[PDB]
Amino acid sequence: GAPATVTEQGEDITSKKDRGVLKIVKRVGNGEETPMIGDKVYVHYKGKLSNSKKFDSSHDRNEPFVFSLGKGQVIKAWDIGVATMKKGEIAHLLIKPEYAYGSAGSLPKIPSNATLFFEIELLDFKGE
Ligand SMILES: COc1ccc(CC[C@@H](OC(=O)[C@@H]2CCCCN2C(=O)[C@H](c2cc(OC)c(OC)c(OC)c2)C2CCCCC2)c2cccc(OCC(=O)O)c2)cc1OC
Repeated sequence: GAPATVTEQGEDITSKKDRGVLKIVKRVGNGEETPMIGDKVYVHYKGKLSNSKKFDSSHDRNEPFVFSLGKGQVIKAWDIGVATMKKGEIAHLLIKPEYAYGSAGSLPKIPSNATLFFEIELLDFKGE
């Protein structure tokens, strides 16, 4: 399924090349620009724990999910991965614990050493 496709064909977008964040572009976006650190980003997404025990559709549609890029408002994998997206792009991200909640997790929602998967659509981004 989608996570296995990212394992096998995904691009490693980590600085260390440790496969901690793997990406596939599922729908190509518009133009060439991608957001800079400090830009406000607007996304729709859905995500899950790799063991399929929790799923998040809070912003699948409904209200956009909004955060300032590269400011630690989200897990490290998102500041890395959303930054690589074009407006209108849809991407899949597969994320190891070191780029999400680590050995600590975020109990009881996120267990220790959880792998996460997301489908993310970048709607827009704007300068601070
Ligand atoms: C810099 O480090 C961190 C920053 C922020 C957090 C909190 C969780 C942080 O969650 C995340 O960064 C990732 C990626 C963005 C979407 C949410 N997300 C999650 O893991 C999801 C998540 C996690 C949550 O809490 C852990 C949520 O809050 C209850 C949550 O609410 C919608 C969603 C997971 C849910 C289970 C299935 C797997 C996904 C968060 C949650 C909700 C909104 C956020 O920013 C926008 C806003 O405030 O409107 C940020 C943890 C951080 O470190 C572990």
